[PDB]
Amino acid sequence: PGQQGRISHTDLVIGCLVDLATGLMTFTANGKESNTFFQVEPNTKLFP
Amino acid sequence: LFAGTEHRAIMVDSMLHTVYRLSRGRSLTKAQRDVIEDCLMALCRYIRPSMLQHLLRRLVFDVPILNEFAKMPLKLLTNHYERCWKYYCLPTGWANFGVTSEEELHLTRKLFWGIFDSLAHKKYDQELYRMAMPCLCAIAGALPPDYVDASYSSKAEKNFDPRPVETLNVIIPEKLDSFINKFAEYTHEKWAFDKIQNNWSYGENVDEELKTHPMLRPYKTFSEKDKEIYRWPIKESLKAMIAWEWTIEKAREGEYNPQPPDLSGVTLSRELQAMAEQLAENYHNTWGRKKKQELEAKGGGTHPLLVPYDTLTAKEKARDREKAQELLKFLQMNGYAVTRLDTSSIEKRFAFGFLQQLLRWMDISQEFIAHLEAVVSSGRVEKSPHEQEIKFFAKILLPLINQYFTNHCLYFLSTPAKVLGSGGHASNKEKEMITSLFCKLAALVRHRVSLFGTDAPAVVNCLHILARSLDARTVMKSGPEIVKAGLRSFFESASEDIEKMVENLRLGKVSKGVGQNLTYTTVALLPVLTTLFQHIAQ
Repeated sequence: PGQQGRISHTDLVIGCLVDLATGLMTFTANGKESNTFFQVEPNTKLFP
Repeated sequence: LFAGTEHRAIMVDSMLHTVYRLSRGRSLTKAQRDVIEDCLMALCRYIRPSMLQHLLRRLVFDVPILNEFAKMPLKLLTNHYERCWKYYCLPTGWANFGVTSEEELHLTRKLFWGIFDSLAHKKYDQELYRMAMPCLCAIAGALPPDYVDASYSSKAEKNFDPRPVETLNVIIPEKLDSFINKFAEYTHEKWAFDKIQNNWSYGENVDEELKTHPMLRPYKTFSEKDKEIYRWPIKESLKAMIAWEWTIEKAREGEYNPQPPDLSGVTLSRELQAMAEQLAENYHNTWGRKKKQELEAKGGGTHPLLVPYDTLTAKEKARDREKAQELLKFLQMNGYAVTRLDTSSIEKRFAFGFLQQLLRWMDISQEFIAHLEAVVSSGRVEKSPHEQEIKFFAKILLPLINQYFTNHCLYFLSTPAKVLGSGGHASNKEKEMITSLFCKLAALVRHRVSLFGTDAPAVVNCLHILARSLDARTVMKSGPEIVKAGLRSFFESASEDIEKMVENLRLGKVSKGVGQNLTYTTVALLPVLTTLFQHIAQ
């Protein structure tokens, strides 16, 4: 929360991880694990 | 090669200004001046319309003087608007060039009206009238008839001196000093708010990039000098605000973030905005006042931005109008009501004022033609005091009327149900005004074709165009009895003249009054009436 001086000199690196054997998808903010997670069925195709 | 220089606009504008300023140069021969003028023209041709905005602003302050230097700029503007009329007039604009901003249209309106008023007041000068024989016509054609200016007021402005009114010589109220102190404290409150937004804390230590002089110290310890030098502009501003006959009345007697956040969400009444932009213009007049107090010592290099607050750019206008609106809002919230004309959009339109002035000049025409019949009948005088009025009318207004109502004919015939024009339809009131002008001109020329002399063909052509412009259906169904009676009287008079001519040919008369009626009919009446019948049938 930095609406004050909302413009940030820093760069935001969002990481996306997938386990192709459990169908689990997770995300990282700047090396910090996000709460959002997804579960997908086998044989699913996903594009970045 | 200058066509696509949208990325070096700064350099292009600087070069345009340099060439214009050199054109306005003493010790400069005619050949050199002509070379400069040709260069400026050629650059303007290929340069995009958006690019010239600043030059147009400067010309808006130059040309209306109508001095010897006003010749070339008039031709420049004529050609520019002739070629770029789509840019301004059409809503979609000119292909690949976009559309007008709105400030450009404001400048165009100001230039039109300044030239119009100046030429009306000035004495006949065949050269100047010929240079405006290309006339305000390009300007008017470029301007949409429906253009409504955000700001509608009186300039009350005049080398160029921005002068406020200041009561410093007189004592200042102690209640007002209390107000200044409250305002300065609340300004320091917005100042801490601003530091909270910028996210940099007060620094008691000096550091180059924050450049925070160690004087940064909570109000508990600030040195007086900084406080009163921040205050003095506040004193000047409040004193000027009251000096400009604006009454300040604190509604009720009185006994940590700034409680009134400046909220742009709050809509402001139109009146209240107008005062806000005027008080921002007063802040900018104080700005130019101190800049001029400084410059007069220099005597040269007038700071380029020193120009009318309305003419200059909105973004620079933004800070001053923001401060003015903030101060006002603070006054109303606290109860320190500051008090002391928005003609609706239709009245604000350009065509509305243009037709109003044309009708006023038709009244003047009635007056001095009547005086002309009186003088020619007896006691002939060669002076002709209204000479200037006659020349202005015939030379400027008639061609301008012709061109305007030949270009914008559809805007007047168009209706919401049925639209000929690409965009816009005239208001019923504007239709009434055009009808009244047509009837007035017909009455004015009635049996006075010789008195008008060589201007009679121009009168007849203007009448043709006006007839083709009229929306008689709308005017007659929903129009004042005055306009309807004027048109009916036109028809009755045309009839009567026809019956008199026809009996004269019946040779009940010799076939002078009959000859004068005959020439009036043949020259003006039958053509105009035939045109009107054709337009009605169409």
